[PDB]
Amino acid sequence: MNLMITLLTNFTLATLLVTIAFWLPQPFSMKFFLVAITFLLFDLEIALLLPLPWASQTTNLNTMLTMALLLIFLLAVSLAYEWTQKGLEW
Amino acid sequence: MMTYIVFILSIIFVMGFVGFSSKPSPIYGGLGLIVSGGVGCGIVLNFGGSFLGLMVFLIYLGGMMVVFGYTTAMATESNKVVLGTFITGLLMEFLMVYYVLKDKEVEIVFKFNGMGDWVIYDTGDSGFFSEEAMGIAALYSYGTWLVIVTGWSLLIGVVVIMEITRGN
Amino acid sequence: MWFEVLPGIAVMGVCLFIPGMATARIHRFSNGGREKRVAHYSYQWYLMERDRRVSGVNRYYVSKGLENID
Amino acid sequence: NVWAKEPVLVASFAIAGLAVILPTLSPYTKYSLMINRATPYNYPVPLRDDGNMPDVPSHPQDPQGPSLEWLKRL
Amino acid sequence: MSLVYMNIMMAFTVSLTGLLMYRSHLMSSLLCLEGMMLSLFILATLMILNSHFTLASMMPIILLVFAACEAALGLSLLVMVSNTYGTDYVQNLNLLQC
Amino acid sequence: PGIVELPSLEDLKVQEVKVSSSVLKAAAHHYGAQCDKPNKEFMLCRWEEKDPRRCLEEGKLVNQCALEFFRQIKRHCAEPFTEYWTCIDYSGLQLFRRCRKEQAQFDKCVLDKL
Amino acid sequence: MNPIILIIILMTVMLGTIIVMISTHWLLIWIGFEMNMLAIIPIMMKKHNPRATEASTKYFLTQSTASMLLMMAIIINLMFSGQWTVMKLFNPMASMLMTMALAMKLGMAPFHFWVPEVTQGIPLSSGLILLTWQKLAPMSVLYQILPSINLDLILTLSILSITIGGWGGLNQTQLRKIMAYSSIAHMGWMTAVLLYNPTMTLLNLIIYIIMTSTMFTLFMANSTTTTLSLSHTWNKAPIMTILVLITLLSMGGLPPLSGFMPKWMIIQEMTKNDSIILPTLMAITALLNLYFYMRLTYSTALTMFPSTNNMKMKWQFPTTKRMTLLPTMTVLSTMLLPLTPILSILE
Amino acid sequence: LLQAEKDRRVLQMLRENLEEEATIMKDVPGWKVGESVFHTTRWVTPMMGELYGLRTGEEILSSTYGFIWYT
Amino acid sequence: PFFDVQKKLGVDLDHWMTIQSAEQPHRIPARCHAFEKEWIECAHGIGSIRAEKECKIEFEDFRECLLRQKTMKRLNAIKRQRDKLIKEGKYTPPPHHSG
Amino acid sequence: MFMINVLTLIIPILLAVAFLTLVERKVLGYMQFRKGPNVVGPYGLLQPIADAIKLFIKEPSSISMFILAPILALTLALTMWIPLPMPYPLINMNLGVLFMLAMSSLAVYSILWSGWASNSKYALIGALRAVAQTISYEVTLAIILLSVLLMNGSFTLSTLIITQEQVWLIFPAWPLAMMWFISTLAETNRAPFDAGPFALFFMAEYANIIMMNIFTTTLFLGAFHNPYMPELYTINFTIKSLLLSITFLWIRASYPRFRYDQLMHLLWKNFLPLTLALCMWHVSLPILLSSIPPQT
Repeated sequence: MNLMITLLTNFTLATLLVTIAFWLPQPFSMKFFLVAITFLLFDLEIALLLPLPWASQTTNLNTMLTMALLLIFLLAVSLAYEWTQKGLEW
Repeated sequence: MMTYIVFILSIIFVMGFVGFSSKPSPIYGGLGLIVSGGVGCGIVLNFGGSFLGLMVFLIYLGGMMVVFGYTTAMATESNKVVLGTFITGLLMEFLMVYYVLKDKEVEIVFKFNGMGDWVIYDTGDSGFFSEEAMGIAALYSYGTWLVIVTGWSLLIGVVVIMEITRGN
Repeated sequence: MWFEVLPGIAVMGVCLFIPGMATARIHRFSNGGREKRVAHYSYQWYLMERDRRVSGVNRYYVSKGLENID
Repeated sequence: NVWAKEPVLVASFAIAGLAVILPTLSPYTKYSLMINRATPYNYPVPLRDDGNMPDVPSHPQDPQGPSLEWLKRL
Repeated sequence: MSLVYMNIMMAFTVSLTGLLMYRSHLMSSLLCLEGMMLSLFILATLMILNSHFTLASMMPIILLVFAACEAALGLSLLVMVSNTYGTDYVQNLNLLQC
Repeated sequence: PGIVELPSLEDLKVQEVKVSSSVLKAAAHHYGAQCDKPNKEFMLCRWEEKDPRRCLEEGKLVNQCALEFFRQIKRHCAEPFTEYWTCIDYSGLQLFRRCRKEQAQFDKCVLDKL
Repeated sequence: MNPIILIIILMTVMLGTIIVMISTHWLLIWIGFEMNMLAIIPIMMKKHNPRATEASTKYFLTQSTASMLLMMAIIINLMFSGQWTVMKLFNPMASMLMTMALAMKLGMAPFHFWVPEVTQGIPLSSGLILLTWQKLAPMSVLYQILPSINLDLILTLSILSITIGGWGGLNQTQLRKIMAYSSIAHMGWMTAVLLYNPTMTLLNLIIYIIMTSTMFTLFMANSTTTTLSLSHTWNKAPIMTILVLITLLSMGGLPPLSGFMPKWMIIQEMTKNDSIILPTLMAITALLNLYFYMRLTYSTALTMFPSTNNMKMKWQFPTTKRMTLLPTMTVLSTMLLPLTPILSILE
Repeated sequence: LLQAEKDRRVLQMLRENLEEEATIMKDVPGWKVGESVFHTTRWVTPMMGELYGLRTGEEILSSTYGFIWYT
Repeated sequence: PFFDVQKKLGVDLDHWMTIQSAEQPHRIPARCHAFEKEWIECAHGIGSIRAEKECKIEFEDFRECLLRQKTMKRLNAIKRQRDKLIKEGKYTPPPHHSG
Repeated sequence: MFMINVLTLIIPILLAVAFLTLVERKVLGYMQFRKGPNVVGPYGLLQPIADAIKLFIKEPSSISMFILAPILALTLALTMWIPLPMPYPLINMNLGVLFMLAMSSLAVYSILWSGWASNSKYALIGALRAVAQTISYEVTLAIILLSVLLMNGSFTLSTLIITQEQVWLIFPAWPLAMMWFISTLAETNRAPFDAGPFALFFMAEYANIIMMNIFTTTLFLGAFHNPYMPELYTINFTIKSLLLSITFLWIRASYPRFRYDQLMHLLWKNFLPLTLALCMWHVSLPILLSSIPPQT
């Protein structure tokens, strides 16, 4: 309720400022699309990666090391595949 | 200003899903789905709630509706049916709220105890390591097979996307 | 030179200084002089909760130390 | 040659190659494992005493059992 | 059961009806599939948190990354349709008749 | 189904350590060594039988042990132990590295006198 | 495409089916179905006509809503009795939505409209892989969840699938819609036995897959879409005629021929129950679907149509594909009547 | 030490609330008076509605949901 | 069908995700641990149908652990009778903080 | 009193933004060659107050979309100084860096909505490309943030401000920090990396800028935290944030805008292998130096 109250105050002051700001007068490109899906897939691999530092204290350090390097290596390999296959040209 | 804030936020959640299930213009739909995902994240962050909804808040509300609005803006661009279905969905919401409140139980095909419920809930037990965060801090010791097939399906999704969008 | 730009920079440096200093002022003012607790985990929440229970005044900062012994 | 055309690519492969190869050989991974093992999250249980076993020290100052000591001893 | 579970399932089935019956565009249909993804996510997450079933906490995040790449495949297909025609209507699919 | 049985109210009046939490963390270790020879009996009862309403008498025994321990530390050295726990008291989430010199003072107290 | 890329994608379709066959955890089943979908889309649209774009669009929408409905069934299962063991469910509602998820998955008569549409608008290789593997893998799921099925589900979906896949097929002159209607007919035969003795269903699965592989290799003898093209296959080659004859009547299932082993043993260990009206109705509709097989036979291998010059020009050249595995599957799909005691090879 | 105090407090609230379940339904028909729902007499941990009932707002909000939107 | 490569290769690489009563990552249980352990040890070496004949009691006990629906039913009946008696006029409430 | 905490948090940031406008105009003049503004008002402070007043006076879609773009931009600008530990942060979020990423994504939403409601195809394709180059750097920002807190254990960021007492964290990852700072330049939408109410839109932009400056100063360096006297820490922290903001001006006033395809080509094929290699080195290496940080 602390941060709910703060969030609500931000919303109310922003609406107050908007109402003061308002009341006082009164074909495409295919290359656009690949950027979005490239972001979407690398952002999903981000979503897998980023809870790593919570995990970084285990007793099976070798397994965590190997699968962590597997994840980043696959991310770089997908980058390498679109790199060799001219995936972001312009 | 009272106890049943989970039920209240769940009412706003059902409001949002109805508000884009009435098939609007798709950017009105994207607005409604952003509001729906925000209050669902609020709900899960109210059931404690430390991590996982906020984790997906980046992804589902940080990496999905952006791409939907993107591909809506570069594809294409009031009516009685949309507004009528919205009002009737709101009416079914109103009727289900009424049968929760002024009765004992509600059955669709279940039995739901009709009262706002903090129950069930933890009895203040000593975690000290924030249980769901260490649950997500699995997949990296025990999770051998799962991240292997997950990253593999990610790589196959990459090559599939580029091939369908004209490899090469 | 910079002889007429340090007024604006100084005033804006005060205007960035003020919320942290006011927040620390209010954190000390609203605890009887203590520091506000920070329970990241449920264990520190339970410890803080029994602390505010045994103060009697529903206010944990009092902390009733070594006086309800015997 | 190999360096002038794509320099940051070579530097990235170099630091990636050492970040793969170097976790094999190190004099410190056993220390990482022992430090990571010996930090008790949960509660180490008391047990019904023994079948007259020459282990499980009774007093928490009795030096029979397993001990972490090299934190002070580097 | 509870009170929250009935409302989340009601939201799910309304999202399912919005997925099934759909009038003019396909983007709104795939977007309702995304909403159904959200509903399954929230449902499984609140189940696992209320159980304190800490072990298989993989379910919600891996469910969502996978149904996310499902939506990525869908957006690729929809943009392919809108390339090879003018719009993304349910019309222009009237050929290849049964 | 079968109905439960509990001990009544006249079994659950045992005088409790009505001290705060900051001091209770501040005197942790020497409580862990001086007393707490019989609390592991309570812990063994609690793990081998996960039924409170069976093990509570060992809870009474550890209650009176801890009360005797705080009696012993109150009526003797140290009085600047009170300054020690109120020094660790205002330091947010509690660290043992911040208010350290008074911890060494309290330790010199307890090693000399007791 | 690259051949590297296709060997990777076929490896992933195989990987999805092996994960579905192999696991004891419901999330792995769902990921298997999804990965199978994800990889099976670019086997379609090997060309780039709008036919394949629309067909893959329809297949994607139906398949993805089936997968999300399956995940709904799993989540209901764990709202109830909570464990990830692939076994008996604990809700008739969960079993209901799960059977309807599979009925949208592999094609049953309420849910079957996408199958002829998607099989016409693609080349034959994509149709081959989709029919064979996409109808192989969810039968494993049914074999794992057989003890907790309301039989009215499988009964209704099975009977209705047999009769719809029968009655569709009298009008279609396109080869691929004929083959998809035959597919729904065998899905009815492969599903109605399931709550009685599933060894029958898995043997029927192996039979149907071998038959349909023979059929698509014979329609890859040259790229044919109507029946008229098969009359020209008569004029250019004599032995493709007699193999279309034998394999079409084995799809029909006559007792001297190996397509009768699915009907025969299933009627046997169906009526060692006392369902009799249901088997005899199923066998009457099995008589019905043989008609379009028979009119294809009458069109090409038995009568002879008028034909066209430049087939004179085609006489010189070899039909020099490699047939992938034609002869083994032919005489293993047709002459395998006297080995019905290889039923019990299975378990 | 805290575990012993927590045992005594939860047994105290259970005794209070079963005494008041015996009072609050003093004349209703049917109704055995102390029905555990289960079939095995073990120690259930209750579900924070029997630990905290009839409190009207203050302790239930500031003792269940207080931590989550606190800090 | 279903194969047993999970069994023959021996490494139970998926039987850790499956149920409770395993290596939860730091050794804590769930809420309904002992119910699951009792029901599993009820129906372990049993042929899944006389399990349904003779493990019904503990399985209902487990479902009442997980859902606690009957306990909520009793609790709601208590609260609605509390409401009707406090509306009708017996003990303007002392049952909290003043016994 | 908590409402007074709220008002002292979210009101003086607007005065901070206005005086940032005067500071950036003055210092960019003294870079270029310009006194000014020094005429209206003593040394130019009444001049920005009058700037905001005059822009409020003037008399200038789908009023739904037309209002919901700047309302979201400015409520992001308000909400996004919640967990920044000016020593006592306003809400002690147990995880806040993921909240930083999520609200950057919400800013992407705001720009896309205003571009859709602009309703003219040249502004539409311009806003589309700006969305793509805003979203193209939240990858790198996320992964560098991951590697810099992996050296420090937990998402809490108060543990981070503990751990930067010994060394400034700019030393044990300098190229990683440099690449994060270039990505902050990209996310702020300024040079080199590139209709109303412009007051609100402008305001949200500059508040996001000062947020990234303060988050840079907290994430990478700082001062020693005095027990029971945080005023000295606040002073040295604020002066470091201001020197980095002047450095941000100093980078502004000297470089041309990139070509857009050069920007994307540079991001992918120049940051993205180098960030990945540095991040896998910060994965594999603290397990090799006997040093994994204590998540508490």
